[PDB]
Amino acid sequence: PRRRVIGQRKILPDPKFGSELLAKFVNILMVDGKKSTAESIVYSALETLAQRSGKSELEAFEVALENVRPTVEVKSRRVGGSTYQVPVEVRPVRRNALAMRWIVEAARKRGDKSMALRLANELSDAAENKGTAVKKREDVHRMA
Amino acid sequence: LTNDISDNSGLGQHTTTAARLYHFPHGGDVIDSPGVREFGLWHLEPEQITQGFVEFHDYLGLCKYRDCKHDTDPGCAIREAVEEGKIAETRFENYHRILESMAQVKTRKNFSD
Amino acid sequence: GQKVHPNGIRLGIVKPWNSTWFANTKEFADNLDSDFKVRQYLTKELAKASVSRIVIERPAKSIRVTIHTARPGIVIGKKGEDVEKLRKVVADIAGVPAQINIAEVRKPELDAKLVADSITSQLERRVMFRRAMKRAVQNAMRLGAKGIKVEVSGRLGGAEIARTEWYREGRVPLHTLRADIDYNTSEAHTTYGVIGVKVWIFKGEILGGMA
Amino acid sequence: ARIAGINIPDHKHAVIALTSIYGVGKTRSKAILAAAGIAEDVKISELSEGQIDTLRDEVAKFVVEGDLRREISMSIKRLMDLGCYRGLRHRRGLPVRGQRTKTNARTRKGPRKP
Amino acid sequence: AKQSMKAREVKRVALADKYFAKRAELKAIISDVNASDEDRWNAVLKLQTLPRDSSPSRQRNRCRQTGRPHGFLRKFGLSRIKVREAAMRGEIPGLKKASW
Amino acid sequence: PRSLKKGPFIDLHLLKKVEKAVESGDKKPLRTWSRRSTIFPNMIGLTIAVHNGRQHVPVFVTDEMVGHKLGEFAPTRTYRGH
RNA sequence: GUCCGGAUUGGAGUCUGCAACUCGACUCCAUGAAGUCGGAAUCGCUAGUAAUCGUGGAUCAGAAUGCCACGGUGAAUACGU
Ligand SMILES: [Mg+2]
Ligand SMILES: [Mg+2]
Ligand SMILES: [Mg+2]
Ligand SMILES: [Mg+2]
Ligand SMILES: [Mg+2]
Ligand SMILES: [Mg+2]
Ligand SMILES: [Mg+2]
Ligand SMILES: [Mg+2]
Ligand SMILES: [Mg+2]
Ligand SMILES: [Zn+2]
Repeated sequence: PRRRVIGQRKILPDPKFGSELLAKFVNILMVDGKKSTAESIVYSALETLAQRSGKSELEAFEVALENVRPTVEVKSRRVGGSTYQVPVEVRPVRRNALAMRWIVEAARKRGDKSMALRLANELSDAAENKGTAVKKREDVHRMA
Repeated sequence: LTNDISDNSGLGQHTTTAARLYHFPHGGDVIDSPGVREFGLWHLEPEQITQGFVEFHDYLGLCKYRDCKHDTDPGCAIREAVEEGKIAETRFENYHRILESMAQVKTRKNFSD
Repeated sequence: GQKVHPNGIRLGIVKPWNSTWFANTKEFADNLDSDFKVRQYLTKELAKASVSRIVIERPAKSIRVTIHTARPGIVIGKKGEDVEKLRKVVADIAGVPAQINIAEVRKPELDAKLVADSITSQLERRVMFRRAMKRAVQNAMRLGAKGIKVEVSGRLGGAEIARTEWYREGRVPLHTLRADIDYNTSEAHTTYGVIGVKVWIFKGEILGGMA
Repeated sequence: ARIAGINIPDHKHAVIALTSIYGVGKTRSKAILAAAGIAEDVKISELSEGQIDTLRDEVAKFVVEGDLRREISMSIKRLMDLGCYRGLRHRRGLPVRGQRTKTNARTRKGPRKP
Repeated sequence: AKQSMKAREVKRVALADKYFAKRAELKAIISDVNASDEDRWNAVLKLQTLPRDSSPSRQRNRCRQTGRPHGFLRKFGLSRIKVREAAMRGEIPGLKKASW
Repeated sequence: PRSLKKGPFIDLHLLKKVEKAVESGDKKPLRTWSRRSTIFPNMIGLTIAVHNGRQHVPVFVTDEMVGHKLGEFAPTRTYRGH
């Protein structure tokens, strides 16, 4: 957008929890438009996360992403005429996506034989501010 | 006799401004040429400079990256070759600096073909 | 840049085809071959009748050819003799019962084919081209044309370097599909080389679709 | 366990562990198994020798392991001996079946050489 | 192209049509099951005695106005070039620029 | 492979030449262009000068060559290296 | 380096075609390279898009990983110049 700053479109709630954030999560996790595989993975991971965290699995997802959501991040600027880093705050809608993105990549790196398990394990460690998802969040805060 | 003036301070004068042939006493011919300041090589292609360094043919095709610029690209054979002293460090640095010099003198849009 | 053929793009909107028969893929190719050679034969034979277009329509057992000429009495000769002769000829080429029905063009100065071939006939007679094109455009618009553009390309006046010369007057809106823009191309072979002329003649927007 | 031929099969589904032998692949393996009556999902461990000997008997019918290696080597050696086109391309070390050799014939020429 | 090429094409077709019946019958005898291998042998020997330019697989569709051996279109029998002229001039019936 | 229902292939001019050669005894190398024909059992021990496209190279037929085309023994490209 | 990967090669075939040696496509059995996400650098894409999944057509006896078309599933992001 040089001329028209177009508004973002709306995502549809998930048919299992009506949660916009869950739908955004599965859209981020999706690969090659295979939505069904992604929803299977996410529901499996959420339910096992529920088993470890007891009640309120959707809420557990909320607090998991909360424990690793970023507040301040470095941003590049060429106004000086040379590359210039600056610490800037992040809008809530964007830090939601950043947290979701960091979670999914971290899960893929985890391995251990199943995406369902990787996602659940990363979420479970995220719920308690651990699993290296928080560490990646902590390092980009330190870079302020 | 050819004109001969002594140098002053950092560099010498340009006495001989001509190129003259002279018949060698025993056999053959020599040619006196005017002094030069910059023998820059922007007309030459960058590959022709790698060919010009004769101590580099011993390592062509030994770099894992085929388009190996040989400066810091991984697996540059001549890099390690100069690490162990097979190649003259000064020669490697000169090669790099004349390459980067060609970038400075490529500003002109005139043609050299 | 290049421009789409004006006649070829207005076929759906304002221009009728010049061969309106129907046939399935079994004998489509040879129909085209036969009609191509017959119309080229007619052009070669009526190089003086000043023909503009040779439309061809085929009944299942017959071939019907309609000539658009500016000199009807010429092509029909005397008592329709030569027209019957060439009807026999097209019967030979098509191998099919033939019928020829000539048609006249009332404003020969309003026919891109006619004016283009006239320009070329002048050029090959070694006349200064600017005179030719400007006379053509003046005549056309004197006969009430909404616009006309003439274009000549080649070794004009035996030039060592070929130049492009055009001359427009009136309105010639190529981009408007609704426009009745008649276009045709001719070539003149001189000692220096071959010179190409193109003629656009815009006769008015045709409101109300094809019909 | 031990099966005919020098190689020792590992402990996994029979159809798969049988492929270890040089002369047997997935279809020939299930053929051998069906002929011996042993199912596929069985493992090589937990499989009494009473059927192991039957397996080796049925694999004895087909050419396998070293004898196959010698047979293919004789066939290529014969090809080279004729002096036929394929023989030449075999002793030259080049694609034999008409593949493009102007580029990307590496599988038979080895790594790029200067 | 060169007149030689168009002449070659017309000769090839004028021989293929001639020997069509014989070639068909002979190929029948050859591929025919239950055929005595001596009859099949005589047929496969006789087949190569016919002019090699009798096999239809040996012809090449050329532009029916220029003889161009490339960009051919069976529906019209012209190369990819002359089809465009005929179309833009309104000679190919019902042919127009497509858009969808 | 050609087929089995059609049997091997050979052009009959080579067939006539080879039968007239064998029935007549030892002969000069047969000068043929038919790279497409296949070696039959009867032509064993013969010598065929088969065209490589610029020259007829000699090929001394052995029983091992049976079941193969003649062209397989007349390379058509010269190459030595770079 | 696997029940990944399928290259390569041996053996045996089918079909088209006068004719598959050079030099076709395909099938079967066998074989199972490199390859474990790719340096500097660089490309495409703002929504039914990218990504992914197949299907068809032209040319054409035969010979598509190309081309031209068709639908299925179907995102992320855009503060700003
Ligand atoms: Mg300047
Ligand atoms: Mg255009
Ligand atoms: Mg297999
Ligand atoms: Mg010509
Ligand atoms: Mg062909
Ligand atoms: Mg596999
Ligand atoms: Mg393997
Ligand atoms: Mg792995
Ligand atoms: Mg699609
Ligand atoms: Zn290097």
